[PDB]
Amino acid sequence: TRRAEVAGGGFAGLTAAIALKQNGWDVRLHEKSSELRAFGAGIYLWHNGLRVLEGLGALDDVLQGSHTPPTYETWMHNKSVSKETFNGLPWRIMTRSHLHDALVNRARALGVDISVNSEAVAADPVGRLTLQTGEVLEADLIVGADGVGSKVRDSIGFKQDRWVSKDGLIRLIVPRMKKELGHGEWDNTIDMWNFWPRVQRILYSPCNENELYLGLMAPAADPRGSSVPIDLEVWVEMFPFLEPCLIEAAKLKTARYDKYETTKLDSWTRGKVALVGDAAHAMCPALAQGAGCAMVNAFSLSQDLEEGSSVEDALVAWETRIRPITDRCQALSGDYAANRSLSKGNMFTPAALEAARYDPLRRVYSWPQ
Ligand SMILES: Cc1cc2nc3c(=O)[nH]c(=O)nc-3n(C[C@H](O)[C@H](O)[C@H](O)COP(=O)(O)OP(=O)(O)OC[C@H]3O[C@@H](n4cnc5c(N)ncnc54)[C@H](O)[C@@H]3O)c2cc1C
Ligand SMILES: Cc1ncc(C(=O)O)cc1O
Repeated sequence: TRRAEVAGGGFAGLTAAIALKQNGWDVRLHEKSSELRAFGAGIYLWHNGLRVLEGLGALDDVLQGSHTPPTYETWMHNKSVSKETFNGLPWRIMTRSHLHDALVNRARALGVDISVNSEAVAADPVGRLTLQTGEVLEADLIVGADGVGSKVRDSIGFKQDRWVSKDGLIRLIVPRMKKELGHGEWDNTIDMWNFWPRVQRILYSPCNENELYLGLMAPAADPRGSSVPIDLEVWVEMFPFLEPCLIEAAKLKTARYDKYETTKLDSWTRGKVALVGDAAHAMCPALAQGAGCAMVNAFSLSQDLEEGSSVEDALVAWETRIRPITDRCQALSGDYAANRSLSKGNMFTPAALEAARYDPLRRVYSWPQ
């Protein structure tokens, strides 16, 4: 009976744990936090990620209570510039905790051993995981899913391309306030861009009949637009049609202005150690594939470990097989971000939807564009 130690309780670690447990592995997941939770307010999942949920036996709990907008619409200075539906390509919007809970309940129903207040501080390719307390654990597989700043990764030393975004955003969950919004298509995802009179953007994303996921984006150099709690006035001014929701968002005293970083490594494996999720490939959010690829990769890792080969060879086989999809997605998303391509609309092209089109279960590309 094989034993795996997963460091990190995020979407990647939870995905890895569940997939491994389903294949007969004895698995223990380590979460440094005192409780299992997810941050970031809301999240978009596509066909590729939805398929992972199916393979994990956690799709039903996710679909129930999540939302698929009639269309993905883009605005530039309040003028609708595009409405995209991706030719039937499945996608979904939900609060992060809704997705996190589905994964945690499944992990528990499976008998995955989850340890809170357990922080991994080092990993040995020979198959050993060291915790912050000094306690050393041995296993046949060590999974580094501890996000950006991954101690598992840095304890081993990987060649890393790092970049940090100077600009960030404020992500919040507020009431739909649908009736107060009056006439409109308020069930759609609406990416509201603006460069004049100021650079302010709001990604409007309904999660269900009760919750709305908002992303208020302004330059870090904007003292008003980047402030938290939100400077109500500055947002209502350029997004008056959302005052009802903005008024509610202004009451959230814990809102935060988050920046992000991207990560590209020369490799994702070392001996019996495999890096997954942000720890291995954090990317720009343009294509909304950060978690999608993380879940695909974590799930794919379990598949390669079912070939009858050594864990070491399975890991290199895993990277070689699945990595290209993430590299291209990460590269394209970076290009979109730098050129602000999404502001033009109709940018979810076949190339952009490549990762989303991938079906990890059958290991083929579906929903052609
Ligand atoms: C602004 C923004 C918007 C985004 N929108 C989307 C989207 O719409 N759709 C999408 O798919 N992706 C999106 N992403 C990307 C997505 O958030 C990430 O790819 C994903 O959540 C991270 O996966 P993870 O589980 O590896 O990381 P984490 O999310 O942080 O995994 C690590 C977890 O392990 C714990 N941990 C950390 N260190 C240790 C340690 N040393 N020992 C034990 N535990 C530890 C932490 O508590 C943490 O929760 C977005 C990213 C940004 C920045
Ligand atoms: C879902 C999503 N899409 C695009 C961005 C971006 O910052 O360009 C952020 C998102 O959460």
